[PDB]
Amino acid sequence: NDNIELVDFQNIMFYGDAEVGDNQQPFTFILDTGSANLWVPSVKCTTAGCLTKHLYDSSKSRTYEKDGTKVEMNYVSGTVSGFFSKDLVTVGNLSLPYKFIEVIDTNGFEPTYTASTFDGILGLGWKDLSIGSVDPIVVELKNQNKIENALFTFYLPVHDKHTGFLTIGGIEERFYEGPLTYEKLNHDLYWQITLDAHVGNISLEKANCIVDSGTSAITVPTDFLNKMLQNLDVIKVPFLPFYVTLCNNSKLPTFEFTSENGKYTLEPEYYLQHIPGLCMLNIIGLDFPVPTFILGDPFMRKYFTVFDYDNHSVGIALAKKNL
Amino acid sequence: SSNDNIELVDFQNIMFYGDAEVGDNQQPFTFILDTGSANLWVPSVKCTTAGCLTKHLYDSSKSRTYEKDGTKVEMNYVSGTVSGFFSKDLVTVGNLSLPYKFIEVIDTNGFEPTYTASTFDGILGLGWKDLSIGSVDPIVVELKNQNKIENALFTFYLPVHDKHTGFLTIGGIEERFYEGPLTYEKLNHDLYWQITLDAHVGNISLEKANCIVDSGTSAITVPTDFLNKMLQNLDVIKVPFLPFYVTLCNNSKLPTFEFTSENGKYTLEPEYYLQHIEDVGPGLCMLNIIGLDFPVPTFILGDPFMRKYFTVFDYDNHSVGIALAKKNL
Amino acid sequence: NDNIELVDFQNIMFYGDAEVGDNQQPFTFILDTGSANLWVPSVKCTTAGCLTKHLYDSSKSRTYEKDGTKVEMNYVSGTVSGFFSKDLVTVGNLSLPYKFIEVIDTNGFEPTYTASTFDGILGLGWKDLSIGSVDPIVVELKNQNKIENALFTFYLPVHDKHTGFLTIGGIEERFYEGPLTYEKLNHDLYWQITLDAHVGNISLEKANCIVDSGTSAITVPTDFLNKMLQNLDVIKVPFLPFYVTLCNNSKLPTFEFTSENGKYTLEPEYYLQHIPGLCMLNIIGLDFPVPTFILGDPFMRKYFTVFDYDNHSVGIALAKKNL
Amino acid sequence: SSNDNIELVDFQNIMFYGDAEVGDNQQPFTFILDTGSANLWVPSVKCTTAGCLTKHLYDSSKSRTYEKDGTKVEMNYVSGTVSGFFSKDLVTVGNLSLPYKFIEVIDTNGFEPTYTASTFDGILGLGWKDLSIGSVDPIVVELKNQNKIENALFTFYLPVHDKHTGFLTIGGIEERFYEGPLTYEKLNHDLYWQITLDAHVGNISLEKANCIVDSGTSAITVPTDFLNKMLQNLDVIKVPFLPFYVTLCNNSKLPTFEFTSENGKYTLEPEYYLQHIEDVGPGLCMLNIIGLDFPVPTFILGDPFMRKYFTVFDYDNHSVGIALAKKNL
Ligand SMILES: CCCN(CCC)C(=O)c1cc(C(=O)N[C@@H](Cc2ccccc2)[C@H](O)CNC(C)(C)c2cccc(OC)c2)cc(N2CCCCS2(=O)=O)c1
Ligand SMILES: CCCN(CCC)C(=O)c1cc(C(=O)N[C@@H](Cc2ccccc2)[C@H](O)CNC(C)(C)c2cccc(OC)c2)cc(N2CCCCS2(=O)=O)c1
Ligand SMILES: CCCN(CCC)C(=O)c1cc(C(=O)N[C@@H](Cc2ccccc2)[C@H](O)CNC(C)(C)c2cccc(OC)c2)cc(N2CCCCS2(=O)=O)c1
Ligand SMILES: CCCN(CCC)C(=O)c1cc(C(=O)N[C@@H](Cc2ccccc2)[C@H](O)CNC(C)(C)c2cccc(OC)c2)cc(N2CCCCS2(=O)=O)c1
Repeated sequence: NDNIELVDFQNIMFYGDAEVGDNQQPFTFILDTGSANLWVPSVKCTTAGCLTKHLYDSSKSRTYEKDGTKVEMNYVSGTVSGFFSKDLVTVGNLSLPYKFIEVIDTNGFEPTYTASTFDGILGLGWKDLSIGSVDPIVVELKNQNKIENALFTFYLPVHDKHTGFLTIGGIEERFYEGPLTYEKLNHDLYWQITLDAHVGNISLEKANCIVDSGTSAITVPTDFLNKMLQNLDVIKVPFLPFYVTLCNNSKLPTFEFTSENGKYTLEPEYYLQHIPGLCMLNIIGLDFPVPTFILGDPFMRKYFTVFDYDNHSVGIALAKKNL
Repeated sequence: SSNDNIELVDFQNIMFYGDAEVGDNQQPFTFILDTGSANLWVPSVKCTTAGCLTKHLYDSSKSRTYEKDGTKVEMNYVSGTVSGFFSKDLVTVGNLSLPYKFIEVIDTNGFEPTYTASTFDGILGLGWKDLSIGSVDPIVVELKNQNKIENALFTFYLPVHDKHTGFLTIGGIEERFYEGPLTYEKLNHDLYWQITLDAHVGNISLEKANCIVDSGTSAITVPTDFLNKMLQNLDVIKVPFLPFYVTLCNNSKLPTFEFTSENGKYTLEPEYYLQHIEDVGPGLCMLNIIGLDFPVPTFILGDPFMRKYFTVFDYDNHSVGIALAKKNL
Repeated sequence: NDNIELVDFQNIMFYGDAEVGDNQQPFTFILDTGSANLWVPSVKCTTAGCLTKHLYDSSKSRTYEKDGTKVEMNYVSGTVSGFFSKDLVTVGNLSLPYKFIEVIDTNGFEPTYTASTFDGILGLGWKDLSIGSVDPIVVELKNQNKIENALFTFYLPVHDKHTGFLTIGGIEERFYEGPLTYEKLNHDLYWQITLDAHVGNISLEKANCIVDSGTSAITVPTDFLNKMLQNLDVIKVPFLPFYVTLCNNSKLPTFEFTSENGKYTLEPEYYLQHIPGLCMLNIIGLDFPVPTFILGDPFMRKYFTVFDYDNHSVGIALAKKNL
Repeated sequence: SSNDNIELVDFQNIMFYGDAEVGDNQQPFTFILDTGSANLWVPSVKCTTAGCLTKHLYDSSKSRTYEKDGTKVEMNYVSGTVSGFFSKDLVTVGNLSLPYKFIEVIDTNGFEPTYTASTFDGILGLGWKDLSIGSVDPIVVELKNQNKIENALFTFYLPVHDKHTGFLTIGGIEERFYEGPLTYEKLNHDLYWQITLDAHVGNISLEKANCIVDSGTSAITVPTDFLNKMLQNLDVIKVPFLPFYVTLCNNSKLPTFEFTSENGKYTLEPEYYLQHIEDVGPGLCMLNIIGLDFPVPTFILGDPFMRKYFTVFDYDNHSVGIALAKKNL
């Protein structure tokens, strides 16, 4: 299959490379199941941040198709803006002409953008999540008969153990062990499924759970989070929504998430980030109209995940500890 | 059959507020009345922040109908975040009252300087249930479910600075507040008060746009490409680094928005979307229009539209009615 | 003597009232020995922040003298700008015509300004510290023969025990006990004196020590601070220059400051701010070209202080625990 | 008697840099050479930040002349903060070298986005000892104390975009770099390179102003009242909310600064203080002038002044010499 290497950056985040243009101009991406647009910064971007990145030049590519529709993308960390373009996009060994955003202004995305090592973002969500009604890249590959199955998988890197892969088009056995259970999407928007959630006696039945590679935390309803952390020797840190603890804290809880078909757990080792024997919890309280858990990178580090557009499902199995 | 009229007070021809009460001792608060959200909150007497010191505060200990809940909750708005916990008590809007679940806010430090600088105490959402944190049935729906009104509908007649005052009306439609036809547009989703309209600014067209009627926003938002095209050669200027557009207040070349359905036509002339900014420049105006892109191309028809048009929000028929607001009450 | 009451605000800060104009328009001030200008917001200020404050109107005062020179004041927390004016300023029972800054713009001082309960700042430093070469108010009172001694004293409030006072013109016995030792200023700029500083075996000889009522911390050279906190069970909090600990931490150190004439100590109880049994340290690391300690509110809470312009000195004694 | 000339490279006719080395293996770095500060720092190989990944880094383990110190220190600049610790090693500036104390920087996250977006690795201060953190004797003073040069002085001949390159010179004055008289102004304090001059812009006068010559600032700063008066009726506009002033690049009504002492006269015409901002507007310029008030009324004579005037910084005679820079080297 088409494997894109996922490269750990100092155990903080992971990135993958892909190319744009028939001259294959190289970019580093966040590979984000929580979004659904592809963007790269343009040679026509002149902001401070752009001068530090790899840039796209439409003039150097023969397969460029103009669109020019203005567009702005909004993220938690800020906004980028520019215009739609179309060109050849190569992800590992596969390429296809594809619509994307050429970014001209990054000043509303700072300091994040200058302070990070990615050039752009490559969304892997569903069509209805995208600005511009862009068919997802994996769907388009399948439509243009370049892969048989419109699915992709994540096997995340683990610092100083092993690298990761985004695989497009088939499921490799080498990445997981135990049973692979598929959970049906509750909406074709995010990769969002319905699970019962428990920590000890704290529970939330039929929680909406979003599998988001673009987020390095588990997000939890604020009342659930408040209940789960009391009497634990975790310290809320003032002026910020973060929590610290002793790395060796034996009181720390395990999330359990269950469907009729599978049971998934996330122990403290997957959500603790070492920072003097002290660790931050990669868990954040967030309320939405549908009580939701965002199962970000800490969950995906434990569990290999399969994202299947043909079956409208997320497949979850234990990731193999080594490759 | 008995309309409940809540008077609306203008603020700097920009925003409007209305008052309602919480508790069986009718503790008074000034609210943003917001069709763009679906929670009610008030600041608590347990809120110690500097901002809360300037506000009317809710004291549950003074109300015999208070029912503790205590579920923690944090509300996220564009202007910031407030957090607290759920409570239940009598909520009074004009002459109608009911036991209702709301958020008692204890921290407002993530909502400054907005909150201290504003004259409201809280927000009262008037959207649909699926927009609410905590799955709270909207007040007007709950009033109808409790048999306190016949029709689950409300209307907005917005105040106009120096001209007339405004009303929120629950339970029926006052003919005195509109002229010309009243046309109803079916909701495309029961979430925002969101309808489907074709949008045109002369030359530039966007068919089947999603249009959200949002009383809690003082602007019109438009897709960024549509905005860029509409301003092309207009004697308007983008202030550098900022999302804002300025022009002489006397500019005679500004466009009219036109929105159409199969049943109706609605226009918004420059006079409804210009904001005087004399502080910045003699004869200068800000275009109160912001570009914003969503997965479905969307216009947010905020206060500027609602100051022109009387609006009817009908939960039983899942629709929005639109009619020219009476220029003199 | 002229006593201005110092009113505790939720054990976070203290403020005092004074008036401007012959109609005595009332303001709440930060009373700041670390600065040397008086400003108030003007009725001509139209920014968001000003609408929430008490404002000055020159038109309503018969003793107003125009100046109109533009000026901007810069603080750590941001900037305010406006223009010089002259009018009657009343501090307790004394008034005098005095030059001050009318503030027209507060947008560079936000969110601090809107989020606080003061209207303006009343500086109590030396002439060379002031923008505009303004003679300090206490010096001017003495020059215009309204007090005999150009000195003032601080006795700070203690939450839920007792209120505070700024006294102008004489030293009240009721405020202190033990010996009052005067330390000569090393420069007529800040109220800055030379002390040897020790924590355990960590020392800095002839440190510059600035007595600053406008600051709620002790600031310490960064290397001294790093040495003093190691092996203490204090947790540096990520992304911010703050430290937390258990309120009952018995390992916490005591600052000692010595001159040839006096010895001053500051125990953990004076620098711990309660915030779940957890306390923040009111201590911040800061390096200057002259190795400096800023003895802010935590020091002034323990020690009554006398600021004497005639003798160029700071007098320090134990503050009485109750009034 | 042997001048040490370090070549200076221009950046966007805005800033300039020069290279020097640290370690007895001459590890190379690009520096801001800053008469407005008095510390040398370089980023360490132990710096793991994203910004440091783009820079030349200092590896003490590769230098035989490295001497550990390890005193922690944090430097505060207007653009932010860097922190690390003191170290001592061979520092090489052109052909002169000496063992010298400097800061090895381990964290630059409080100095972003400035630092990653810039092409420098570190800063090399050229002010007086009392301006330094840690009481470090300035490099040029230390060179003279070690008998490596005869005169503790240095000069700046700034590069000019598309015209000529620049030099920092240590130890003597090159006649080729200036024309017209060279006039020396006595320092008013041994801290910045600060001199006393009368300032005039036609009508507007400020006597005995403190003038700081500051190579590390790309602007001229002026007292805010003086700035407000000088711009009065000029066809210049303040961009709203911002501290910035714009004008047509062709404006023929812009003023000349004049500074005078009893011995000399120095002027700065519009062409030295305008910055083209074509990105914002065709034919548009930014006035590279900022208002700033200090306890003594002060002008900071940054790069724009130094691009016009050759400057001599003399530690032995406590003075600054000023002469028109040669327009063609
Ligand atoms: C060590 C790396 C840290 N980065 C922070 C970078 C600013 C993150 O892990 C991160 C990335 C994102 C993010 O927007 N991710 C989107 C992808 C992305 C990544 C970097 C820059 C821009 C955008 C992703 O598309 C968001 N997915 C959805 C929409 C599901 C999401 C996630 C979390 C909260 C949401 O609503 C507020 C929405 C969000 C977070 N947050 C959750 C935990 C702390 C609060 S937060 O900032 O809202 C964190
Ligand atoms: C009310 C009068 C003054 N305020 C300024 C507030 C700082 C506004 O006009 C205002 C209120 C809101 C708001 O969130 N409104 C929500 C209600 C509200 C009002 C005041 C304070 C907090 C909250 C309202 O519920 C938002 N409705 C939805 C969710 C439909 C909305 C509107 C606009 C943009 C959205 O998403 C990007 C979402 C948003 C704006 N903006 C429009 C103009 C610039 C972009 S913006 O910041 O997003 C403006
Ligand atoms: C709970 C109240 C917290 N407030 C923060 C309000 C922003 C303070 O205690 C405070 C007030 C000031 C301040 O500027 N004080 C000046 C007076 C003032 C007070 C409020 C608003 C504006 C101005 C005072 O004039 C500063 N004195 C000097 C110049 C000696 C000073 C003190 C500390 C650090 C300095 O250099 C960076 C300089 C400075 C601090 N800081 C020291 C500890 C944390 C870092 S800091 O922000 O630089 C803290
Ligand atoms: C070098 C080319 C680009 N940089 C932009 C940096 C973000 C500048 O032109 C620059 C560098 C500095 C700076 O701190 N310069 C110090 C050296 C430096 C240079 C780059 C990065 C960090 C540090 C220099 O040592 C400052 N000298 C003194 C202390 C005399 C100074 C200058 C100006 C204002 C001061 O106090 C308010 C103090 C200051 C400025 N400003 C002038 C224009 C707007 C106001 S400002 O922000 O204060 C500009």
